[PDB]
Amino acid sequence: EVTIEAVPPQVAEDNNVLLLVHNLPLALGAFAWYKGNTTAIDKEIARFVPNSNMNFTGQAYSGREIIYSNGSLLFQMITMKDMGVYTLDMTDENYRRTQATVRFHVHQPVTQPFLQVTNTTVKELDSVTLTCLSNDIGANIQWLFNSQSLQLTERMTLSQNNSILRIDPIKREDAGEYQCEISNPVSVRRSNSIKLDIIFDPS
Ligand SMILES: *[C@@H]1O[C@H](CO)[C@@H](O[C@@H]2O[C@H](CO)[C@@H](O[C@@H]3O[C@H](CO)[C@@H](O)[C@H](O)[C@@H]3O)[C@H](O)[C@H]2NC(C)=O)[C@H](O)[C@H]1NC(C)=O
Ligand SMILES: *[C@@H]1O[C@H](CO)[C@@H](O)[C@H](O)[C@H]1NC(C)=O
Ligand SMILES: *[C@@H]1O[C@H](CO)[C@@H](O)[C@H](O)[C@H]1NC(C)=O
Ligand SMILES: *[C@H]1O[C@H](CO)[C@@H](O)[C@H](O)[C@H]1NC(C)=O
Repeated sequence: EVTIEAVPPQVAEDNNVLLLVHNLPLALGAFAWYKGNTTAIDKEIARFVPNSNMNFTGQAYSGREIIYSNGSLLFQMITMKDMGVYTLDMTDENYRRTQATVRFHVHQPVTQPFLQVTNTTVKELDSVTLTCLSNDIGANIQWLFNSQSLQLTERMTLSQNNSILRIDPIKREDAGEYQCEISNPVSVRRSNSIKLDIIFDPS
């Protein structure tokens, strides 16, 4: 049947996207590409017609959009505002089918963070608290230890959406360099490399 995929699904700001239309049934009278599920002329961006090949547009922006004979739509410079679901409708008088559910996501390229730790020098069974400073909201922070995934365990505690990380009680094992990392869908940027070394109080 009708399959509509968006390449790339998960788009990036000031980057392009295509509204793929797989197996688009028998050569209809024409197709229509709408925004937002509203099967209303209120939002018609494009209507291509088989039987007499021709491009007529609707009351839709068309500042950067294109419909195709395979019945598909590329979308240039998408923006947070362009985010959301889109719908295509097709018709051949005998029948008009809508079934064009297709949503994708836009993304703000990430920025570099920066840890802040108070006292690289700490005692066994004391506290530490890496905090991954970032100004970007819509986060996926990840904590790295010695350039690999911090296993995250019982004596650790982290909140404010993975921002603040607090290890306690600390133990020599923690003798290493910690780094915080921000994700978006894979448009990432790692933090500095606060090294933390340990001294223990008793002997
Ligand atoms: C519907 O018609 C459009 C015609 O443009 C088809 O979209 C186009 O599909 C190809 C897919 O490969 C895109 O080219 C790709 O380009 C990248 C970079 O050049 C390359 O790495 C890939 O190997 C590939 O060649 C093309 O950009 C894309 N969109 C546009 C706007 O041209 C679509 O495939 C057609 N539907 C079907 C079912 O074929
Ligand atoms: C309709 O076809 C023209 C060329 O005839 C093309 O340049 C234009 O982008 C198409 N309209 C849309 C909304 O894609
Ligand atoms: C780190 O903590 C120890 C506690 O023994 C203290 O002596 C030292 O002054 C602290 N360093 C800073 C920069 O606060
Ligand atoms: C959009 O409105 C329709 C009503 O026809 C509703 O059934 C549908 O759940 C809404 N959006 C999606 C993605 O289904």
